[PDB]
Amino acid sequence: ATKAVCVLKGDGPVQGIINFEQKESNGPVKVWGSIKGLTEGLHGFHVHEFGDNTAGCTSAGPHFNPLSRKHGGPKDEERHVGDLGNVTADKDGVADVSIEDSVISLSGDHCIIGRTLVVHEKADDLGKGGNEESTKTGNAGSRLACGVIGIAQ
Amino acid sequence: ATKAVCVLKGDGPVQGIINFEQKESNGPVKVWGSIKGLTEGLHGFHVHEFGDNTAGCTSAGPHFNPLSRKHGGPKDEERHVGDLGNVTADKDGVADVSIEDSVISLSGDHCIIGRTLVVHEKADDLGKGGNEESTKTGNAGSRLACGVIGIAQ
Ligand SMILES: [Cu+2]
Ligand SMILES: [Cu+2]
Ligand SMILES: [Zn+2]
Ligand SMILES: [Zn+2]
Repeated sequence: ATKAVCVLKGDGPVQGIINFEQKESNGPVKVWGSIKGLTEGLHGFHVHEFGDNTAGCTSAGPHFNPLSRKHGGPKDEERHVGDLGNVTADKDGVADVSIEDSVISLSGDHCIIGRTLVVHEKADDLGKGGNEESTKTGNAGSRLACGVIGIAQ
Repeated sequence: ATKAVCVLKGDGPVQGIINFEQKESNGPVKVWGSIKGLTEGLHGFHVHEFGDNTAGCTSAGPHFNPLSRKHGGPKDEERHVGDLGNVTADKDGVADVSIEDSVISLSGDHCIIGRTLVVHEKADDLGKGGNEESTKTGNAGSRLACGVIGIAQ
């Protein structure tokens, strides 16, 4: 039973705790928790390559993309490993997160431990948008909060 | 080849950036950087087991100790994998960190990526303090600052 956790913090009001659980080697990873201080609507939700917060969320670099694919949504064959789609915040500015993903892992070459979880300014268009930036970043804009994914008890 | 980084944060502000570099997976790890906001003198400096900062540095748990050994200094055969001894702060409260260690790793069973680096209130006695706590924590007292160790570019 592998477990991981991530504390999301930024320069503004966005703060979250996100938990990961993977029962089996090469089984699905359950992703859950809560993020507050968000604007109502969709916020892009990604694993970025580097667990580097030296200069804040910008230091995490691009989407975690070990297989050199284009950007997409979690349900797409063509996605980055780190493509976890959107979280949705209500009028209270809270996003309840309950995700299962079979592309991320907590071990092996898809391992996300020691990488950065990022929640974004805008919606991720899941690569289905009307421009080139769709198929690199999903046009989710700035990084509102982030943290390094750590091994949990 | 293998690089890692950690941002230390805590009340003071106690603020640090610590870099890790391991050319070879069978090779030593160079650990360098700077921590400010410390009291002049020795501060214990350890890798703790969990990369969990959900409730602060307390969430990181005990020293990283995959081989079930007693606490020691970095030069000791009998040590926790996480035992990196002390950093030393100047009268300006700055600890310049320059450490080479052959027991921590950035891959394999002694991998410290996704675990928590902690700088402590007091000196680590490197397990030579006599009392029972010396053999467990080095009597280094509270956790002033910590962060999760992430993979770096
Ligand atoms: Cu992202
Ligand atoms: Cu410690
Ligand atoms: Zn992507
Ligand atoms: Zn120890």
